[PDB]
Amino acid sequence: SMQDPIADMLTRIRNGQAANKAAVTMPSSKLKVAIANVLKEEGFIEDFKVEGDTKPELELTLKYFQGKAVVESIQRVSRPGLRIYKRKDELPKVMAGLGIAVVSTSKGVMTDRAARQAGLGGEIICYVA
Amino acid sequence: ATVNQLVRKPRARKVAKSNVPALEACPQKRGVCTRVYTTTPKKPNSALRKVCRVRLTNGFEVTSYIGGEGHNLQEHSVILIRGGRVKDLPGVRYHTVRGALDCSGVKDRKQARSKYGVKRPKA
Amino acid sequence: ARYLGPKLKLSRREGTDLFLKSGVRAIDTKCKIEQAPGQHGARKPRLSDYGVQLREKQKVRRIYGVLERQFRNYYKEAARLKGNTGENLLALLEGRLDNVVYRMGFGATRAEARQLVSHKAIMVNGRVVNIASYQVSPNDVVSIREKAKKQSRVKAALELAEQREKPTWLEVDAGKMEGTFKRKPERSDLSADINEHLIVELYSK
Amino acid sequence: ELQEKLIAVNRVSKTVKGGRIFSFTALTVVGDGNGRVGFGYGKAREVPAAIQKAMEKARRNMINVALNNGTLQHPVKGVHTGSRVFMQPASEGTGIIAGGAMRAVLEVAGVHNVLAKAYGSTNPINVVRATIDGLENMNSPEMVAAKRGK
Amino acid sequence: KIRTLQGRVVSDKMEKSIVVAIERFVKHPIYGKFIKRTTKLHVHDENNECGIGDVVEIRECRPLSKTKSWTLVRVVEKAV
Amino acid sequence: MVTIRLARHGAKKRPFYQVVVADSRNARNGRFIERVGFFNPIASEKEEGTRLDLDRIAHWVGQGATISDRVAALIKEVNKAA
RNA sequence: CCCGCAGAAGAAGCACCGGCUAACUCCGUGCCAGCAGCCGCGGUAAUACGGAGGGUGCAAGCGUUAAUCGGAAUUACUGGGCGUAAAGCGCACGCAGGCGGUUUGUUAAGUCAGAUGUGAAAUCCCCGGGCUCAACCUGGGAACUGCAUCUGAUACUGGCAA
RNA sequence: UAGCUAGUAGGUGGGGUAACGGCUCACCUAGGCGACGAUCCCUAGCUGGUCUGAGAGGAUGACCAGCCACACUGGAACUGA
Repeated sequence: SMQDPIADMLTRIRNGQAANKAAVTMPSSKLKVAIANVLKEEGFIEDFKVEGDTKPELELTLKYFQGKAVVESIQRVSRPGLRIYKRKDELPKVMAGLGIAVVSTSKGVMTDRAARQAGLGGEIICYVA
Repeated sequence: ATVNQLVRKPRARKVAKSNVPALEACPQKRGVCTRVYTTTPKKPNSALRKVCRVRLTNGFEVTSYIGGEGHNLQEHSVILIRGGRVKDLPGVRYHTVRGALDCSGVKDRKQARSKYGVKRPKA
Repeated sequence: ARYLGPKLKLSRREGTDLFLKSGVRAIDTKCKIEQAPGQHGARKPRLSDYGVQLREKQKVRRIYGVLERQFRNYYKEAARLKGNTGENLLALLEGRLDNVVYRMGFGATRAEARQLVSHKAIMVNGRVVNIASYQVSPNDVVSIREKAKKQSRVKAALELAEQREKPTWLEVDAGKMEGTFKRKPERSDLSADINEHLIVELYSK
Repeated sequence: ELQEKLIAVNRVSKTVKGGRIFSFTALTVVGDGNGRVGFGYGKAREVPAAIQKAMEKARRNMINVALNNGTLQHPVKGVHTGSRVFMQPASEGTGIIAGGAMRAVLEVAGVHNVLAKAYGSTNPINVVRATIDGLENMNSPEMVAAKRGK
Repeated sequence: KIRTLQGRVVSDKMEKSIVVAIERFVKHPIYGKFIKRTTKLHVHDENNECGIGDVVEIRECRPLSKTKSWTLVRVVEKAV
Repeated sequence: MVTIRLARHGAKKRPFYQVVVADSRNARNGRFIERVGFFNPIASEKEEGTRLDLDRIAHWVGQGATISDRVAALIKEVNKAA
């Protein structure tokens, strides 16, 4: 059954980048809009738009720089089978800083740079490389 | 492989037991050499290989190769077995230390002299 | 614990002048350099990758007169120090007392400098140091004692100090026969042809 | 400034009508010493013809690598056939410390001081192919910032 | 304040005493998975008010029998 | 009895004594409550040779601790400053 | 520890040299004698056996043996696999277990941040100091990745209510 | 090696100890532990640490230091803080 909708979202974006898809729709939630706002903020997607009233639908307009795709490798880190909670010192950098890692901290859903600057660790959701 | 399956039952690599039950895993043992033989090797090789059969000090009766050209072993001749397989003979797992208790150094040898129990010739 | 053999043979296996017989005359002229390191020395080796790494380590040890456990300890110390491990390793080999006595022109070779150091003819900072591998700190004064001053060797050695290149990190002065190790030698200040990445990679396998 | 070096020569066989026929395969890598790495295979009946075909194929089919100062940028994993390969920039982690047949491509590639560890198969014909794939899909901070805006 | 624990009654039938299962939720040292893990405790109660299936807080005291170094403070959540 | 006493720790023919506070029936180089200074009888003729925390020593003598003859000699050496 | 005396005078072995693996020829032997960690050498011109010359590596040591970890991603948590190489239960139902769509409120158990107590000393690491240097000894720090308690944060997971 | 346990699990009262306590005894209740591995069997002193490892780990716990246990073998108490 669906047991990880975040990894489902990242799957939608990997398979949309891999199929030269212009835009990606999915069911929407607060955590997916938080992550999507981080991705737009860090420049991996072009835009997002949440529509619907009773059944919201998140839509990510994807990016393609050259013919190549911008989101090179998006991975889900803290899956439901095994959750990964890092401190502010254990908090990893991806592609030696060239690629953010979306961590859910108590202050909100941030990146690794932003939460290492904020001085607080948390639950590391996904590597975007 | 699923992490739940490893919590239920962890990984386990086997023990990989010893080639040489020289017991306690001691570097050498001593034995009495119950008899002395020559034995024909396995198929691609042919020779007569000089091999003793030894009652060790820990009880085990093991057969043991005798290195070098010519020995002086005969049936009681307390030797010092070493450890090391001769692959060409089926079932010898050990060697005798030449230049040890009742096993003289190899006669007229000049190179690789330490591993055959031979002293330096005075010159 | 040191080599004690044919020196120019070691300089002939490496293919390069290792400065092992600096002494009186000029460039070798009786070495048959390059030609035959043994009986089959006329053969080109077609050397391996292990052979080039090994042969680089042997070049450096046979220059500075160090054996393997001592060299290996220099590699461990150069590894743990902050910075560049090749450059740190040459900085540890260049701070050796017998080397600093060689660089100042007090000995003709590094073995003669090692015998000056060994035979209590050398003080550092006004204290006699008997040890070939004493590690000379920066801003030190290393000199010859009153015994073994004005002995022939050192004079002749200073005579052949002017034929060489006068290292930048020293105060060579031969009037008083005292020297000042001022700073650590930069990598660009020494020899230019030893490949220390090969010996880093040799010990890191 | 071409900096060519051969990795592996082998004797392959064919088994015709009357006995066998033995051919030799080279495998070389050239590179300038600042990006610009190529490999070539080349096979012929004698060894110098094999290496010459290998060099001649390797001088063309040469790929750009976005080096750092003297080294890689981020840790990169390249895979080819059965041969999985890791690399780590080792920001002046002195000396090229790579496996055989990876030391050579990283040596003429112009990189100086990375850390490697090949996994899986370590056939030399596929461990390069897994270093270039690898160094090819390693991108620089002026390329990532080009992609994602800033 | 005092250090106390919470747990549920696992069985009831003993003469002015009870036994309480505690659920600590601990990460596996090798595998990094948060795993439930119990701790059954023989707990004292004067006049045995708590029955089976309850939830009760519990503090540590002096020994009162063999094992039994624990005594309740507050019975909550008895709902059948 | 707790004793402020020396405990030999240097090499052979080169002792370095660490002054500790031990239960007196322990071994010399054994179990101590706290170490409180040191005493090097050589060290060189440089700067110290001996430093020794007088506040903690005064604490333990306030508790009832005894002091061996060397530690008393060292406190009589480092009196307040010298 | 310092000074003086006499004279190079008292002071170099061990393994290896077919590939892996740095370092090659001659002679003796001829499926023998024997070697060998694996591949394997030896049945007449053996760079693999035994000797010599030569060289290579280490050096007051050097080899062999035993044992451990590494290499071994060949138990894979980091970090593997399962159509045909070993590997999908013959197929289902289902308890305990593991996991669980979406919104709001509360809690704050997990999680995170800070503080305090503790985590003995030595050892490892860093910056210094003393033995002529080094090993060694030593000063100060870092570390001891932990546990407990208190103070907070509430995004995610859990509890509770809708 | 899937069942183990009758002072066994708990209670009341008496005794006992420096001190709580089935520690012990009388009576009452019929519990307690166990697949989160009891019980049985083989092995083993434990730790700070040591060796290896890039690390996570793996092996080990000689010297040095902390704790425990033993003092020919089996048992017992006496003196004493």
